[PDB]
Amino acid sequence: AAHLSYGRVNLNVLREAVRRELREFLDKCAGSKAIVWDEYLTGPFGLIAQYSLLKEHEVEKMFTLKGNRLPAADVKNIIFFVRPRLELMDIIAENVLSEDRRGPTRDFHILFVPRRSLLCEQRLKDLGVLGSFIHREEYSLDLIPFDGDLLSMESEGAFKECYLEGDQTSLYHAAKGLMTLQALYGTIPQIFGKGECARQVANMMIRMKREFTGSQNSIFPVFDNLLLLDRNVDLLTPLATQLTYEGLIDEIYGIQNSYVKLPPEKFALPTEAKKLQLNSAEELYAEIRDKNFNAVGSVLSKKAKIISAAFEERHNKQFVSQLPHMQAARGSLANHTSIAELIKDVTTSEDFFDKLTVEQEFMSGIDTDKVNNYIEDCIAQKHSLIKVLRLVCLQSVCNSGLKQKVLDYYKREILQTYGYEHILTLHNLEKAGLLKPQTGGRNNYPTIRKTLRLWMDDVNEQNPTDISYVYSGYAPLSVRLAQLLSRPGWRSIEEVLRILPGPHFEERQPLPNRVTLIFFLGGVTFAEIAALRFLSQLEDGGTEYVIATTKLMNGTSWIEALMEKPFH
Ligand SMILES: [Cl-]
Repeated sequence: AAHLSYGRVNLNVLREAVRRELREFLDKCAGSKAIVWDEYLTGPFGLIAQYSLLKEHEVEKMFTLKGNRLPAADVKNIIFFVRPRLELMDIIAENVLSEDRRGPTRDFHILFVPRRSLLCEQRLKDLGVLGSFIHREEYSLDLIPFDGDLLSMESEGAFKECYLEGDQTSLYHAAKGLMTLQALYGTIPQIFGKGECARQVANMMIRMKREFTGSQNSIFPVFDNLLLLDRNVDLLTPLATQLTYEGLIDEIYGIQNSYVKLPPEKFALPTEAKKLQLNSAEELYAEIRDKNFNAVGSVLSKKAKIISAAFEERHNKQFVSQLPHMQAARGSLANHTSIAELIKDVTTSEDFFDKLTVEQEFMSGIDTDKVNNYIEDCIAQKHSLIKVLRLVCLQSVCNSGLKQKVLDYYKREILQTYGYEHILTLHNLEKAGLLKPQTGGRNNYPTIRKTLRLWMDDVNEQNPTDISYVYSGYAPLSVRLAQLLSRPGWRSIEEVLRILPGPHFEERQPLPNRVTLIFFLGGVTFAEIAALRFLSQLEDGGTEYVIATTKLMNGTSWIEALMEKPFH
């Protein structure tokens, strides 16, 4: 996939490597196979291999781990592709013991993704079934390539686990994934971090490299720097409504493993959602994904002319060959013209204007300490709980928590309107720093905002000059910190760093335009990603970013992962 290779970083090396380990493991379970999938893995895996590849290695069937009895199927092998979690082990046992004895015996194998755990195998041994697996194995799929500059773990629970449950299991896998990167792309000489989770990943990287027993890595470093950042250092950014094209698509429809599902009417029973893939392989999408949504119209018009001219030339040799490209480019323009229309419908409603006014009030310091009328109206009209929670948390973070009278008012109305089950929800938002009572000390956020210029009025959305174009005024704190690390360095902002959570550090790993790998521990938004691509294309900025994350998220999916499964 050509799009996985952007400038100096060729992420096919990683993808081709995991695609090879997969083949090799499938060959090891020789004879026909059915894979039983932990549901959560199916989507992410799609980015590594499709069914076409698995068929090549005699995978004749695929089921979802449901439990009870496995469907019959004349295969020699059954292979569980499961995450190392205990709940699932119990379900796996049901399957092994629910074996129909009125058929031929099917051999059982298990593939832990990304790797086994001690606790799990104890569950299987205690349940009896441990001894029934021929091959127990692991498939070290940690960082998944989503695009040429983008990798994700797609580990949804990671934020909740680290910040609420005292569980740093995801950080270990992150460190592991960084080792895999280093083995293919060279050791990363310089490590910088800000955050508690970032300190831990650093420590683990350094220890693991200490503990390495292979032949010597003789690869010239692709990445000059690693920057590890705790999501909880910037809790504001995900709460805000993203205003880039890709961000809006994600906010409204959601993008899952690089695909989106859209109302099908404008495109070409029941009629299934129009399913589209969204990454940089589609030229037009590369040109618009990162733009403020108000800039997209103009690119669309320009594309129309470029297409007409291509046909006008073909009207008056090489054009037989470009024609399959030309047709596809019209189709692409037609697809994104329709999406833009779907999005413009959302973004020109009165409710959207009002929400955005409030968000921008909070982000720029206005009335962050009083009960907000619009939020009250949304509650009274029983708008989506998540939208309400996003706003009350946005308020709380811009204010460093709320006074008692105001926090209590919001909790009582939320509980009364959406139900008392949401007392778990509010407890979690407080433990996570999102919606809390203030201390009655000074609110530090204004100092940070001013000093790092996080809010600016009347920003240019058509030809941006600053990272704030992605939220039409708010410069993501996270990206701003990346920017200032690169120039003029974090010593010039020591006072601000000290009033942000956890330590800031640097470490050096010894070796026999800079590229910086930036790793968001606890999630990253598409808007933040757009802003980092903006930094990478400034001629002056002297740093290009490759973005890594535990999870691609938005404020809606972020807060949902802090709610108790299942929903109402
Ligand atoms: Cl929206």
